[PDB]
Order: sequence, then C-alpha cells, then structure tokens
Amino acid sequence: AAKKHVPIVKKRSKGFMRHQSDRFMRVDSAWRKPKGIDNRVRRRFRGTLAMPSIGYGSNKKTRHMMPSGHKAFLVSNVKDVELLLMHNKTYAAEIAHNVSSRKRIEIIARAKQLSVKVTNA
RNA sequence: CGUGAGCCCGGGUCGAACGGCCUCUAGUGCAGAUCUUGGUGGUAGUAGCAAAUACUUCAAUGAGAACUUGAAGGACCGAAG
Ligand SMILES: [Mg+2]
Ligand SMILES: [Mg+2]
Ligand SMILES: [Mg+2]
Ligand SMILES: [Mg+2]
Ligand SMILES: [Mg+2]
Ligand SMILES: [Mg+2]
Ligand SMILES: [Mg+2]
Ligand SMILES: [Mg+2]
Repeated sequence: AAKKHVPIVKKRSKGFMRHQSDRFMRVDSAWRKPKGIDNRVRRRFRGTLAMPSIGYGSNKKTRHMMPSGHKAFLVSNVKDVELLLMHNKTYAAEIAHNVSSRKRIEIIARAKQLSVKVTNA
C-alpha cells in the first residue's frame, strides 16, 4: 500500500497556541489572532510566539497524507468501505466511533478482502 | 490531519438519542464592559472573641461538665436597684 510519493516534509511540527493561554485558565489553547493595539505577538517582536500564515502550508502532493502515505476516509458501513475498492493505494479506511462492536468486525472483515488499510483496527 | 478556526480516532465514565452532505433560517462564536447571576480562593487557622470588680471546693446527673443541679465558702446590684 501507499503507492509512491515525495518525502513528507512538515515545515512546522508543533502548532500554534493562543497568546497567554498558559497563564490564564479562561483563555483556551486554540489559536486566536492578537488584535490588540500594543500586542507584542501581533507586532512580531523577537522572542515571542509565531503567528499562522501561508508559507507554513504543506506540499500539495503530500498535504493530507498520514505518515504511511494514505489519506483518511471516515467509514461507518460495509457499503461505505467498498467505495475505496479502487483507491486502496491512496485512501485508508477509518472506522468512525458510534459503530457497534459487531459492525466493526464486519468492516474489518470486508476491508481485509479489499486489501484496504484500516487505521483503527 | 489542517498554516489556522477546527476535524477525526484510541482508552475511561454514561444510559437514549444523534450525525454527514446540498439548500433555507437565526435570539449563531467572548478575556475584559468598577459587565450580570451562581460558585470558589489567597489573605488565614489570621484579625479577633479584652466595658458592666469574681469566682472556688465537694457530690449527683451524664459518653462527655468553667458556664447543669444541690450544699458550703467568697462577692456584686445597694431601694432614681
Ligand atoms: Mg432512561
Ligand atoms: Mg446574542
Ligand atoms: Mg459563553
Ligand atoms: Mg467569561
Ligand atoms: Mg469584575
Ligand atoms: Mg489570634
Ligand atoms: Mg476588643
Ligand atoms: Mg422616686
């Protein structure tokens, strides 16, 4: 599986956290752009957090590829996993939650016949 | 996984509903407003519990007695009490 691709180079493997999200408990860790008039992060002072922008974008050839080389497709049926019959070299099944224990077995059983990778077997 | 808002999965709890996609709709996104309501801290076992002179012994009750009771002693209000 995972036919062939250029090496998956990630320009930044960390992520962006909100300014002062570590000091205050009311401030979530999800990124929000600092819009204050005196904010040091927004003014890009040396030694502060970085802001998300294009330029950190991933290569288009490897944009949504997991490290194996597949792209994740959410599957919740035996009929849904059969959509990847022709794309088993580029897409990998990912059994969503809410799928009962019995239906999970059938999806694993069928995706094995199709030689489709399952990311949460 | 995505530059990002976010999305997805595994593990634990739980017990009755829920989601994707295309359109339509809105009381639709919070860190502040000496914001509103509710809850909780440090301070902190901290400030303090110091006016009106004052209590002590024995016994009983009782799981437990300085401020319950009886007896004895010592005091105060001192009749515009
Ligand atoms: Mg019920
Ligand atoms: Mg509103
Ligand atoms: Mg809110
Ligand atoms: Mg708030
Ligand atoms: Mg306030
Ligand atoms: Mg004290
Ligand atoms: Mg005092
Ligand atoms: Mg008189």
